[PDB]
Amino acid sequence: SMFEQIQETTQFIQSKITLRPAIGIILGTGLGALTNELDIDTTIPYETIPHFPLSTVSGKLLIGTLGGKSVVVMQGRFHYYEGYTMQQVTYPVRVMHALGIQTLLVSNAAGGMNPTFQTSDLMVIDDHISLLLPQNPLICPNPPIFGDRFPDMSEPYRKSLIDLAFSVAAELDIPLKRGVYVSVTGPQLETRAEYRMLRQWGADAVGMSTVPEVIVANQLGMDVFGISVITDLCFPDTLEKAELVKILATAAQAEPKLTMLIREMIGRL
Amino acid sequence: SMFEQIQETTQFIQSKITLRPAIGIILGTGLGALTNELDIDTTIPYETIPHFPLSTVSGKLLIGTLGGKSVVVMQGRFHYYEGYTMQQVTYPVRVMHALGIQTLLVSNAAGGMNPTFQTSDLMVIDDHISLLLPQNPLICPNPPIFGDRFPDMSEPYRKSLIDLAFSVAAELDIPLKRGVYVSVTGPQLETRAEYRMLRQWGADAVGMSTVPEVIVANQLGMDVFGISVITDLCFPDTLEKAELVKILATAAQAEPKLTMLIREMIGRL
Amino acid sequence: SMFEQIQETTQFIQSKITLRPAIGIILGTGLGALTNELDIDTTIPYETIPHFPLSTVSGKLLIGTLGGKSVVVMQGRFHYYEGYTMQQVTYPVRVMHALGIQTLLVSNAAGGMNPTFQTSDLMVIDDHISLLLPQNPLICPNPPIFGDRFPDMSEPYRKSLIDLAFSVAAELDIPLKRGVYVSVTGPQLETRAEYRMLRQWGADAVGMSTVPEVIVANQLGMDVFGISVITDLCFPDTLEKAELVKILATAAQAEPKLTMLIREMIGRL
Ligand SMILES: Nc1ncnc2[nH]cnc12
Ligand SMILES: Nc1ncnc2[nH]cnc12
Ligand SMILES: Nc1ncnc2[nH]cnc12
Ligand SMILES: [Cl-]
Repeated sequence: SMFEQIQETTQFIQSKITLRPAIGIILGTGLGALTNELDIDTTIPYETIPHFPLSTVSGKLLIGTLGGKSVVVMQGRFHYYEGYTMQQVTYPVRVMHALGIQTLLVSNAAGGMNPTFQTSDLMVIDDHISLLLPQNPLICPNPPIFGDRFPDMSEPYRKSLIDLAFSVAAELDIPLKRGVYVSVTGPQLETRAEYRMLRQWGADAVGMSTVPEVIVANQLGMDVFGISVITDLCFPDTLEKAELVKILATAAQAEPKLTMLIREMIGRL
Repeated sequence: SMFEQIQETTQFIQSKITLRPAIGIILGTGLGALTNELDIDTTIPYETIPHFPLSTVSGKLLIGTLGGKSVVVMQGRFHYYEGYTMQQVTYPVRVMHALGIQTLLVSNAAGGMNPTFQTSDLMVIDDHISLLLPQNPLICPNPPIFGDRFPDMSEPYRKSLIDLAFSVAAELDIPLKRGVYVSVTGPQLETRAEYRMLRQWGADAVGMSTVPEVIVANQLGMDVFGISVITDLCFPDTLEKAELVKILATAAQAEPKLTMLIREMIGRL
Repeated sequence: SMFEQIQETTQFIQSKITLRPAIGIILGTGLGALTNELDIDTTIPYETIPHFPLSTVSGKLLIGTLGGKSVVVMQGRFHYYEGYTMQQVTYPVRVMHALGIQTLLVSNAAGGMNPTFQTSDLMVIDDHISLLLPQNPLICPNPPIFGDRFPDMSEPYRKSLIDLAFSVAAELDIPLKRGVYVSVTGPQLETRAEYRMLRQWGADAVGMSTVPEVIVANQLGMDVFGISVITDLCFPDTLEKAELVKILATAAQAEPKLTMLIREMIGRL
């Protein structure tokens, strides 16, 4: 079944690694610098991994040491706007679960709709809105092997990990924001009317990923921490043209702070 | 076509029954007690019915007498979160239509977002929000054999049936609420941010069913009455973990009142 | 690929035509009268066009002269509620692009939710809400041959074309409204609760088309102008039953003004 696929994937991964990570990190598009801070023990290209989706817009699974602990890092992820199903988008999370990963740190780039946000701000995700997503990764003809049929979503981002983020940030003098993330499919950016409405719904930041992974991670009983880099501002009255290159550059600008935050958080787990 | 399938299904059902019900009832998950009040003339397991979807999370069609009238009762229904298409979810409604059912009573369990609601409250559905549903049961390459191409939805829950509910409830001293139901796919429950936004949109109760059936029933010209059992409270500031067992228990608590209400309504039609 | 299909389609069209239109017009359902004002040089039934979707609820591509300029007119379009994929819905726009069309004028019928709107009003679309659409025409496994991967949507309806509309309308004494259009799938009309919520989101008019085309046109770098005929009023407190025949009749009522507006706009380009 899906269980047999996951077994095959994890068996392949276990044959390459000797570390036993209990922590996993999904790096957002344009946020690969963390891998430089990582003492890399094993590198596994996505193309070699059984049942992983082929050819992402290379993709690498890295196993090594960070903040004095064993971690697995996904460099590259699968996006719904690339034409992957939600099951493919979230397959790596199921794999991390079966590897024994208990804590998942997810980062992404997002548009800031909160008026106090500036480009390059780091925003801890304390909640999300998932209801715009057109396909749900939990819709399966059969009940789950692991977890509840109808998982509770009253705390999808674990409070202790949010508090830890803020503790570390205060200690390192990293300004840190928090708020509600809303997932859209993309790939087109949002209209002015859309930004206005999303803000009115209570969203602080909008992005094109992450939420499916967090849903699956919570259903599987993992502890999740999520963080957005604010790469562009989405104030509809003063909205200008956004450009992928500027978004990537802005993401890169914030990476040193993000890397430092994440390393020190892991160090403290 | 789909017409030929429906014929085959109804032909099979007609071969088992001798009653001529003009009233149909869809029982929500965790609300089977009504079948005890039913004088059952015929029992038809879902697994034996041509073109019905296989294996629900048994499923029975019961034909008998309730409130002095012939009725058909669906014990068990098909949910989008179980992986059925919207066409499969609503196929039983098309079948009831072709059987000659004119009045449809639909019940479900829902989360209460209206601050005056308490667990076990009965809420008459006076309107719904369907726009979060990711697939629409009316999207067909061919125009419908029965009904309008673009059906009006200014009164999806017939006023006379709502008034009747309230009349019966006052007479039996059953407290009765009313409000707007919003359908989500699930199967995960909603986040705090999601509950806040849904309430802000004007929803009173949120559930994972019913709306597709009501859309098809209205398109087919049937009279619909809908009622939710409030099984859990969804006030986002004071939200606690929900559990399937507690939701089912709460549903069961409300069933005697619901059964009494429904029997006396049917008695009065 | 999709590129080869488009080539085949355009090659077929080029073999029938001798004009070189740089302007394209998509006529909304119930708004065919513009073709009477058109000096028709070539008529191409949809059924003969390679890779066009078969059998619409005839369909014709007309090439001719209007407002002293060469134009292509789509009489008949493909709707998501008819069971076509979003790729099929927007294929004609890709074809117009490959024909060299730079300016696209799109018209439709819509329900008016702005309290100042009356039936037969013309409303220029100055922005849209696309996030209810369940499938996105840009979700492709491969990056686009033309355009950006993540197109900006800060100005999906070109300001100069909106200003031109208003200039022409003032000159011809045509009252003209403007506002935000929201796309829904249909085919059922909206409930009272839905009209209330859509208005609250900031929509002025709601319809069952157009947005997919505008997204693709903008991604392909075309200039878009959009206009709705308000065919029915959607004030939820005073909502009455809508009927397709009355909607079509109302659309027809507004056509002379719309045709005059469009001809004089094209004349001025
Ligand atoms: N404005 C935006 N909208 C959606 N996703 C984004 N990712 C980064 N910026 C974004
Ligand atoms: N809170 C809730 N959300 C969605 N569906 C439900 N069914 C019962 N309770 C529910
Ligand atoms: N009220 C309405 N809703 C959706 N689409 C429409 N097209 C015309 N009127 C409409
Ligand atoms: Cl709102």
